[PDB]
Amino acid sequence: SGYGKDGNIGIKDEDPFVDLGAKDAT
Amino acid sequence: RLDELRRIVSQLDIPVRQVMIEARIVEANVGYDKSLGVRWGGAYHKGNW
Repeated sequence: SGYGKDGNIGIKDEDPFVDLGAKDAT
Repeated sequence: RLDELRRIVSQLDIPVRQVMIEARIVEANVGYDKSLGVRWGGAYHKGNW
């Protein structure tokens, strides 16, 4: 996982066009 | 003594002095605010800033 704008795609692999869009809104 | 007092009395018999004071307040405020939000969102390739 990143930190400055934390990201760890496995955790939300537990959860692409919709999830990443919002996740990556930043 | 009576005459001296009379002369001073003449000096004293003076009207209270009024003055009209006009102090004016001038306030001018000029304001410019600009904010720009620049937005690129595509979810097909998951690219969105």
